[PDB]
Amino acid sequence: DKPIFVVQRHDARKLHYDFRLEMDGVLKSWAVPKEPPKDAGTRRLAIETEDHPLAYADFEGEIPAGEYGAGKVEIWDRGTFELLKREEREIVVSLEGKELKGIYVLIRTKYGGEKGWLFFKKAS
Ligand SMILES: [Cl-]
Ligand SMILES: [Mn+2]
Repeated sequence: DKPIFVVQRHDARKLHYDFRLEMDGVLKSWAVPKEPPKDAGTRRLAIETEDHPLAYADFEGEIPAGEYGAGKVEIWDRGTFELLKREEREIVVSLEGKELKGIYVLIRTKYGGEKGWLFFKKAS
């Protein structure tokens, strides 16, 4: 399922992937510099970005220069998810997409400034 998740390939300064989870009516968002991992074993960096409105889960097209989020946007994956766990430094979700299926984990590093998240698919 009911809440949704979206992955948008964002062609901006660099090519990266925005990973978004519907929480509390908005899309909590992370920039991932590589494709979200389809299989366990691989860890990605995920950088928290600003919330996006829910309707953004449907957006595919180009954001004009000078805007936050400027660049080319394409839907890479889309689905629903079940939230298994959520705490200040940890999020565990079961994803139901076409590329991403199964349990995924976000853990906010305690190290360092604003702190990034370790992003991976559970070995399950
Ligand atoms: Cl990475
Ligand atoms: Mn982005």
